[PDB]
Amino acid sequence: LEEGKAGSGLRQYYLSKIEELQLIVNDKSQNLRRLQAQRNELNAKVRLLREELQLLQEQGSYVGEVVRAMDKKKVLVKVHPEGKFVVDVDKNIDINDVTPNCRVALRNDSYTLHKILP
Amino acid sequence: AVDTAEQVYISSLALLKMLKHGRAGVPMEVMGLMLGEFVDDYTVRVIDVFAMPQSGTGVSVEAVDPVFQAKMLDMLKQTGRPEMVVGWYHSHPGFGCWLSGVDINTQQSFEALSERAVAVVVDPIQSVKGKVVIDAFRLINANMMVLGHEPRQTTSNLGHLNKPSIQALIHGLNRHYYSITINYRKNELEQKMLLNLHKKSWMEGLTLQDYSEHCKHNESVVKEMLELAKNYNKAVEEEDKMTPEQLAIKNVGKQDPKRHLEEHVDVLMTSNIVQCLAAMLDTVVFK
Amino acid sequence: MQNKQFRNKVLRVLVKIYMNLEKPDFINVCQCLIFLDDPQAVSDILEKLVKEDNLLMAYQICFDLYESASQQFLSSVIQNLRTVGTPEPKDQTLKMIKILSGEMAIELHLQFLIRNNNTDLMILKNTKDAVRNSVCHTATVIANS
Amino acid sequence: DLYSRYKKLQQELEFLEVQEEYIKDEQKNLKKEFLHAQEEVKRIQSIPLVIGQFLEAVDQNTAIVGSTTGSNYYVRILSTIDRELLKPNASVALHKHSNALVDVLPP
Amino acid sequence: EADALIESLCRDKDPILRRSGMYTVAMAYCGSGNNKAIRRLLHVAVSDVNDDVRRAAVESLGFILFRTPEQCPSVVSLLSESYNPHVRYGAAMALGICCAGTGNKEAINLLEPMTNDPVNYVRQGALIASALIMIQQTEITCPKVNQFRQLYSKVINDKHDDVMAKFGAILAQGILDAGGHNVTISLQSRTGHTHMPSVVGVLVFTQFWFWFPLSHFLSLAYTPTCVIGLNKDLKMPKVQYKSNCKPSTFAYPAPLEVPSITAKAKKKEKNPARVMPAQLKVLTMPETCRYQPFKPLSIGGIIILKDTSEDIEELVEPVAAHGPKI
Ligand SMILES: [Zn+2]
Repeated sequence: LEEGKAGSGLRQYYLSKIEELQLIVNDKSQNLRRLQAQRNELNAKVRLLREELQLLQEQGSYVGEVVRAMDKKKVLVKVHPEGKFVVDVDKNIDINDVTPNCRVALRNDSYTLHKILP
Repeated sequence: AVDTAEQVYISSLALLKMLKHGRAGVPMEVMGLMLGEFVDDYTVRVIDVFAMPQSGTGVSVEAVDPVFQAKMLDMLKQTGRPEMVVGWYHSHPGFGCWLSGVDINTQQSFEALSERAVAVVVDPIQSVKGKVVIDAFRLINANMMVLGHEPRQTTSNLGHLNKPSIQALIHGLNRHYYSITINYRKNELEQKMLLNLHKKSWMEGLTLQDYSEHCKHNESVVKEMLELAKNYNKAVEEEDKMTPEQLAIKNVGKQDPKRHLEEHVDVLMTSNIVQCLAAMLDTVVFK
Repeated sequence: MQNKQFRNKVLRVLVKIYMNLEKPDFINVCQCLIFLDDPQAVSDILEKLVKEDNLLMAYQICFDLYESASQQFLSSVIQNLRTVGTPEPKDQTLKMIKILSGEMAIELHLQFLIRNNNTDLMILKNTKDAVRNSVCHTATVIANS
Repeated sequence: DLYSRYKKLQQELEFLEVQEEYIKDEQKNLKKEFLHAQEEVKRIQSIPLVIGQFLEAVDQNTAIVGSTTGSNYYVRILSTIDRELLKPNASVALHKHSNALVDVLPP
Repeated sequence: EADALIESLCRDKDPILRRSGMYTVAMAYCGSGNNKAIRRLLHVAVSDVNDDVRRAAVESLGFILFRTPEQCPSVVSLLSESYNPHVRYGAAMALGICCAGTGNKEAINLLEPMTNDPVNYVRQGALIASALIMIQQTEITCPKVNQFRQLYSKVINDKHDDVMAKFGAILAQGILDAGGHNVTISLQSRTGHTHMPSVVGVLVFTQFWFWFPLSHFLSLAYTPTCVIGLNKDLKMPKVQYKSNCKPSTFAYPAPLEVPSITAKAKKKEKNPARVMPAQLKVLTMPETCRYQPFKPLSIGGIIILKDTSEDIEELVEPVAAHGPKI
């Protein structure tokens, strides 16, 4: 016999070395695609900075200071002069966490709170 | 009782007329007319757009001089322009792209003839030079308030139409007052004429002209920028002199937003202008 | 990942072996006639059904041929079968006619699919809880479809 | 199986082969896109702008800024600027429209 | 044949027709007979500036590569989170079509980043791609509760989600509900040959994006899973095999109220029910079964039954009557 065990056997050994070559093409494809995921996420990150660019076009946002919380979920907030804008802040943030007589982060037009500030 | 899904075709003709008109977008209200042809219900194409002389009243139905309007229109008709008006546009600088009561009322009067009656606001004043975001706006019918608001089919492009998402104007004023999507068209004569026009706007005349200039500014000017390049390099190397102690202590977490690498890659890329232009000198010296 | 330049010939000569065997096998005549798609490789087996005079064996290969593997080759082989027969006369006629239906499959689909169905008020009531008159109104009825 | 593993495997050789020039195309194109968006966010930063004053940094990469008019503004600062420019009493300079900081000025 | 045609039309100035070269070059090249078109499909996917050909790109790649479930999501893995949202969405189409009818978890484990993103496109086609795999799947085999509940949370989250996202959400929820779990889809036949109107139904069904009433052509691809033991054309027997696995493992996820072996299988009178392709190796005909075909029922499909006894008591059962049907 001695071919499928020996001649096609070493042909299969050469196929195993070809699997080593596809382990080289394999791991090159791995690390080059991880580099590709890095550039995708970084260029995607400055693309998300272009998503922030509309909030750059917002001219920034103001500084709210709540002095009194109102029970109708419409919080009076002391603003910079010609302010005192009573408003419901954003729905993802509860009202009771916002403690009165403390400074917060407020958008300049939509008047939704971001966070409590020290 | 029917409404469809319309989409506005915008050429560069109308666009640069609104950009010359946006350079003519000084603080005062300005006036212009959009023209073209309506081929069906749910597609609309603009070609012809001109501007109008200002008045102290500003944008008004009284500002529209109808014999001057139709006079210029007929002078376009004796030229190669047999197109009806497709809408009227203007600029709203500073206070945002939305439309006042005068705007909605002269819109209400100018939509009696054309059922589509496109209204466009160009505002390059607070628009940056990075993006030229412009939108075409629409009037809803007041008797459609009982039913659902906009029975527009094919809701794919509305994901692109939520790009106007400023948190006061669009949905702050979106009731009784909606908008329409904008796509473009560019044929190959515009594409290659404008393309080689712009590449030529970045290239030279005979194009071999400014080459040897910077090849020989590598010998006159850029040598100073090469020494200063070595000064920023060595001026970082005095910082990286201290770094292997830090890397020889902590190795956990990163505290410096300064990277020291990609800047110096860029310094090498600027330094390779010498190498790339040396062979250019070899070609000029050859023949 | 054949280039078909040898493969169809390899198959049309590898179907010459089972006709020389004691029996025809149906997996090989399927798996050739789904690839080579040859009328000359079906013109034999359509008229071997008469020479074998066997009703039961033809019906499997007939049903998956009218099921699968072709449209216009089926439209050619059905009129190749139309010339076959009378222009066993009485039993071959019901064979060649009732194989070319394909609607017995549709009738059984209507019968088990008329008796296996499962609908729930949670899904459709959940759609009616979520329905709006403009966009998802068609999503509700396409889910119903 | 055993001798079929060869020619079965050759298709995996080809399918892993085809990812080579593909990852070449991605690695050549997306860095060009990276300098596209890099230069495009660079040309947002324009030199005519308003100068404010810094008051406090309440968390990382987002802070508050006293405007020249005295009204305090809440701006997420731009990511490229490091923590040296988070100095509390500083001569900060935002944009006139974007109102994000390019650079602070030496007093 | 059409290689010069499609390569000629690939250099078109028209982006629509540039998409149409790819949509066209799918059905010429299906079955992964071409390692050539993948080069220029991916090359127009990365290279081109217009996202129409880029979200239009990889669906033809699924249409050629439908033979292997394994090799697809590894090479759409970078495209899962791409640069633009459109290659993300077309990648959701590609994982939708390459993994349809299967049980490959390599598309499934990538859905958990796909289900949460600021873009409603990838959120919608994340649910569309999620709808195409979980069909005909039991929980005891594979952990699907996460995509069940995120599929369920959208029709209560429809207040705070996008209006087009919820459309693909509940529209995706009908896909599991399709036919009362009985009917499914398949990209290829029992012979390994692929069905033409299944491909037509799935690609035109992916063309619902531009025109939404075209999604009604999905029904042309509906492949009911059952068996056939029909002996004579007008005679119905009753055929009972047995399954070598647990009958509780294979059942229907019976919903809320809201006002180690089976002794035999439950498919009878041939009402054969739905059947997994993996159940076709655990089907067991009884040795005490009275009638038995000439062909060994080895894998599920269409066979006839042979009368082994050749006597009286064929056990004729009647037919139904007028109603919602004829
Ligand atoms: Zn004004």
